[PDB]
Amino acid sequence: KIRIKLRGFDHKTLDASAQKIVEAARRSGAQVSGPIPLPTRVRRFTVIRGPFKHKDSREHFELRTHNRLVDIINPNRKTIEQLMTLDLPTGVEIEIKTV
Amino acid sequence: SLKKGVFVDDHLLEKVLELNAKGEKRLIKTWSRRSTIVPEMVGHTIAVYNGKQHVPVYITENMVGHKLGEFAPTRTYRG
Amino acid sequence: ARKALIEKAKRTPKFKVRAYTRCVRCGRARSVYRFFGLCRICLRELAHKGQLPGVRKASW
Amino acid sequence: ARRRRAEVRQLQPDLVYGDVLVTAFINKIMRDGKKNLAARIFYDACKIIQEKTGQEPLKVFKQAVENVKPRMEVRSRRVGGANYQVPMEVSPRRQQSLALRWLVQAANQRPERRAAVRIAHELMDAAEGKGGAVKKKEDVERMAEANRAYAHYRW
Amino acid sequence: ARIAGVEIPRNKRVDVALTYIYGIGKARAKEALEKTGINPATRVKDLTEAEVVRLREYVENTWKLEGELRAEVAANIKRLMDIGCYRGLRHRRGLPVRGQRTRTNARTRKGPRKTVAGKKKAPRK
Amino acid sequence: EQYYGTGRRKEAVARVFLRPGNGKVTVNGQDFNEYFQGLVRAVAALEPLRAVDALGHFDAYITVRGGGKSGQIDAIKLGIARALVQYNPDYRAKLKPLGFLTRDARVVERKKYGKHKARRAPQYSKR
RNA sequence: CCGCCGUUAGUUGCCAGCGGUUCGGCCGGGCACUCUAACGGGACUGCCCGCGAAAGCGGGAGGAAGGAGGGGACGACGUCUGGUCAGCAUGGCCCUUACGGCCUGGGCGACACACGUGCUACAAUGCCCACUACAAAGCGAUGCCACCCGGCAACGGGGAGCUAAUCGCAAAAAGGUGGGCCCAGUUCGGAUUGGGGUCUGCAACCCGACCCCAUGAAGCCGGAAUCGCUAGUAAUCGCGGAUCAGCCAUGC
Repeated sequence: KIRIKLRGFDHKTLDASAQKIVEAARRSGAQVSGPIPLPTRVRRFTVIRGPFKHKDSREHFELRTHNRLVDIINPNRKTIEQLMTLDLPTGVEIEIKTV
Repeated sequence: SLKKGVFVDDHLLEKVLELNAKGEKRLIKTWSRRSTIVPEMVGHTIAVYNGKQHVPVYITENMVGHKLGEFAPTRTYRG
Repeated sequence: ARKALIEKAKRTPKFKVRAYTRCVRCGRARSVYRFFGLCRICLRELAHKGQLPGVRKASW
Repeated sequence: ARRRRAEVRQLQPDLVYGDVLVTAFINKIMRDGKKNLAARIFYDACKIIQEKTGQEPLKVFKQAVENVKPRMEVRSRRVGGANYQVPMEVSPRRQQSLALRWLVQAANQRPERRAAVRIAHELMDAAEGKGGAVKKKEDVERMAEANRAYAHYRW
Repeated sequence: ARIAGVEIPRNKRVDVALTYIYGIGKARAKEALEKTGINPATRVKDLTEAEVVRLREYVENTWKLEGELRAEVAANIKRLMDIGCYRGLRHRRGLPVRGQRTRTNARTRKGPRKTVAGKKKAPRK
Repeated sequence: EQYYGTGRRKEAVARVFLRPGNGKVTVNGQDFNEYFQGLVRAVAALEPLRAVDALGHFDAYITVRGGGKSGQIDAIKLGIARALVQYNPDYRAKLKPLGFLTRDARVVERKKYGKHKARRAPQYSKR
């Protein structure tokens, strides 16, 4: 009965954490519907390199935003406990809802 | 061209309401060459601004009620 | 005159139609991506010099 | 071009009669993308043309093609200043290619109403030798043997 | 078989041939040809004077055309050039009214571009 | 019994179901001759059927999607060719130099930032 | 980035196989398939026929893929002492009871003209109507803005959802089905000109975009020249987005 939304940047860091969710949740909770991926939404933008005003010299940059999604069945004590005490994003962010 | 209710200028309002109540001078200067034309002034020499100086013009009849600054030339040299 | 233009639309002046953005680390409103309030060249200096999470030199 | 002799390249094997001539023609008529609009025009054509006569479309078509097949052309040549017109025997690839495209030119001229009739009329007249593009072809042949002098001075 | 201002189109779809005409486009056309009868398809070589007459009875007995529409505009313009509003000013000086771009363009209301002398091109290279 | 087949071409993916039967096709909701009444590449997409003359052996229900109708159609072709291979690899062997299992390299490729349509620059002045 | 295969996971989706079924996955049910994606694999002229002192060239098998796979990002030692102090920083030089602060008003929108670069046509491979298919890509709870009431609509009233694979922006278009035009400035075309308005915004005079009644200009394919480009490329086709209150955005 639990829904959780995950918005992270760096793929490698996020995925290992997104793994750490479902993995350790398969322990402290029962079955964890594995991270059904949501398309890497991207804030697209464009700019130039030289200040001496030309109509040339341009590069494209992407705000690459990774989405990950988690579903859980009927929860437990341990789940709440240990999976509310720790998290090490040092970056990435996590936002959850119990619909 | 404003759906309902037209747009004008209330400084000229306060001046004109006590200007009509008498019909005093011929000096209805305006450093506000914006407001649409409003016939409720019996048409006196709007000594309006010209971007550069206070250039006048009389308001009479046919001008049903159309904007101001288009009568203050402001543009120099003709062609 | 440059000091005024920045203090002008800083302390809220009248109608909404007079709210130009600003690269706060250079000082300009032109082509300032109003998501951050960073001009072209300066968004580029900050992004280039690495001080930005998830900012990627696109390879697509 | 320079280092390269370029290459050939396949023609869309006609999805009605399975020949390369057909699609080359089709692609000539094919404008601004829509290959099937113009192709439909030429197949409608072929049906009309094969109503008018007592023989199959590829027959009349090929006979017209032969009524073209421009065997000789005329290019440009340097002579330290002056211009030469080099009359050279083509590689049949360009023969048939601009045979189809000049066919298409003759069709460009044709004042007919709908396109189908233009193309049709063209294939008939050509197949007999009374065709615009065919006439043109023999005229450019006249160009080839008018500078018969230049046939001994090539680039 | 006439209407007003010696105007007769002759053999064509009616309303179209009518839209050919000054002071009235497709809208007014359909309007009349849908308030006072007549089907659009019918070509005119098969007509009858009745509906012709009463069509012309919706034409002039209602609005205005030709001789007026030009005269009205003319009066309005005489007003735009009575006090000399910027509009009428530019009516005189030979330019459009929008006040947009005339720096290089504006040859839809004042003849061909008679080149001054180019004013001599500098080293633009 | 379940001859499934895949077929991808030009921003479209064809989920081609081939079942045994009549060699008649009803695509995505409309008949083969009715859905595809416009481009003759329709029957061309049935080339594998005509390749082994199996336009009568094996029924079909199709779920091709994406791109434009044409790309969809060609993708379906790839699909039909791929359905028989899975259930009869004697058929892929006789269909390789025919060009049935070799794919593309196309899209309306990424736009250039110096030219209109990649190959289309601003015209050049000089002066 | 995209093309194939696989492991890895299904409130995207799916009768693929069953059921409810208002015969719309609409709902139980599943997640095989689609996609979405973390990570890998996979192809090197490895091999075969041949030629060559070799480099390697021609054919062939194989295979999702060939013998740089279709594209990127990357731009050397140094030049042109090109250029940007008005994007910035910054040295030097100059203004200071102002070259500064404040502001109202006008001005970069002006015009007898040269040119570039963009748009929209001069029709019958084409325009108008209904009819109905098949894209991706994105922005959106200081916002995106639907569904009903209105109206010709722009656009407004009630306002519904959407922190968003689940709601929305949003409707693709060429096409093609049925008809109508008939080679004529031609129902080709839409500049210009008048009057009716709605939105946005304090407010659209010099200075807006759009729905509408009226004209329907110039143009029936273009001198001397010059221009792009080898394939999903010319061409054609539509859109999102970004700066941005709205808005001249055909630009990019």
